[PDB]
Amino acid sequence: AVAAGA
Repeated sequence: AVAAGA
């Protein structure tokens, strides 16, 4: 699980 953002 890799999550990038805001």
